[PDB]
Amino acid sequence: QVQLQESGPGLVKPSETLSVTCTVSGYSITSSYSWNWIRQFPGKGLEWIGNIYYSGSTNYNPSLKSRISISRDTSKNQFSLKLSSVTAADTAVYYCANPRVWGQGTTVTVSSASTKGPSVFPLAPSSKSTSGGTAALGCLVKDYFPEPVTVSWNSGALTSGVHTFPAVLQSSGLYSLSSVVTVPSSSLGTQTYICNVNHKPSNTKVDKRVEPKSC
Amino acid sequence: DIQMTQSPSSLSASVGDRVTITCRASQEISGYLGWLQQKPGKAIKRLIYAASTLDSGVPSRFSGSRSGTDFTLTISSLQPEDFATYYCLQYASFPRTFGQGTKLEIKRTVAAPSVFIFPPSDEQLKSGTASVVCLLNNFYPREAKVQWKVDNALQSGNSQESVTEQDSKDSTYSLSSTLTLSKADYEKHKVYACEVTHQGLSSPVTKSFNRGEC
Ligand SMILES: CCCCC/C=C\C\C=C/C=C/C=C/[C@@H](SC[C@H](NC(=O)CC[C@H](N)C(=O)O)C(=O)NCC(=O)O)[C@@H](O)CCCC(=O)O
Ligand SMILES: [Zn+2]
Ligand SMILES: [Zn+2]
Ligand SMILES: [Zn+2]
Repeated sequence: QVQLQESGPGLVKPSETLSVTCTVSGYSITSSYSWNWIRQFPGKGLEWIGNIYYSGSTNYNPSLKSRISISRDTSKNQFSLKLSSVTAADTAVYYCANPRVWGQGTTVTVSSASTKGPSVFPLAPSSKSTSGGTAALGCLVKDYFPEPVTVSWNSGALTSGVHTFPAVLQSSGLYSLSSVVTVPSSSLGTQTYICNVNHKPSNTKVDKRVEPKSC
Repeated sequence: DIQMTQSPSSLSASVGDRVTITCRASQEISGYLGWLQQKPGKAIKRLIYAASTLDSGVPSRFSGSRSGTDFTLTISSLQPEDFATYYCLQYASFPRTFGQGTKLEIKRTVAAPSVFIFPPSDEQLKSGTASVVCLLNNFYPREAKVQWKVDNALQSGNSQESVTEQDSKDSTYSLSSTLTLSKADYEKHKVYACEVTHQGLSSPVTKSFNRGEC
């Protein structure tokens, strides 16, 4: 029955306090279980941050004990992590979990740099992206900060054949990725394709129509 | 703290093969260890707790066992969807601690990539930069070489690669290579090509276009 969902600012300045919140549905956090915070670093390592039990009792990882608090709001069925005196080393995906179920996580980056929404450019289908009745098309999602972006196609109606590549940090210090999809070549003159790019940290939403090469 | 040493760091095995992942605890943890599976675009999933208790819904090919402070996850009869990173977690003490993880790749028959090329958009060409994209579809193994050529001149230091996670169905990869050029350099040259080499290609595959052609 338990479902968990993390929320929090995606960008925090160094030396400030990072706050993330877990909203729990389908079960009271006062009934039973530990309610845990865990993080995963860019290097992929996992670290258990701490917990709060159904009783309200807390346990903190000793490596973080001087700059951590976990609290709860039983009236909202939420529990929260505060991490103070943050550095760039605190950049991570933050997950909440009971003993079995984990949330999908929320990405937090610690940096002095301001947020930037992406530019979105079409990767047009043409003769040079078509073979044997299959055509490839896409969107280039360029120059955003910080992670992540979400990319859908046709407002979520197109999922088959979609590949959204991992972001790469450019030499500028800004992220870039491409999202591509393979579709029937017969559909190109007829079916509209739009990539929908959401960058929550900058509250940027972009729709980009991807039309066949008109030359 | 209680330290979990997980080995190996990565594995590659065929459909139907058996793999063993091991976690050793720095001290006694009784049977208080769980196994976790992280798949792309999915929340982390618990497979096993108390060393050997399978969670409901988890296929019986996943088996947890222990001998003293040595804990093993044995995955038999591997399936394409078993591609993931696996972690152990001990909860015998505070703090809870994780193993370093094991990346599992599923082997399949060698498959050569199909190669597509995308010129920069007219919209981007309004800016100072032109990006050219070469796409490699549905290949195995993961290792692939992309060489960019501008008017036959080999490029270096101006391209970046990104690879998808392994497909859960056909066990293939896809790759994007992006060549980043100044608009000033882009409008000077004519022929833009990506040359692809791979284990499944007997000779390099080149995809090219001529700038500005209508
Ligand atoms: C340790 C938590 C770390 C955060 C998650 C990370 C990794 C998960 C790996 C292993 C988890 C093992 C859990 C074992 C349960 S045993 C299985 C566990 N049960 C309970 O926690 C007991 C609750 C029950 N009300 C009772 O007290 O009898 C459970 O998962 N129940 C509900 C369900 O099946 O959905 C207990 O023996 C220890 C719980 C200790 C704790 O919660 O801090
Ligand atoms: Zn595909
Ligand atoms: Zn040049
Ligand atoms: Zn030239």
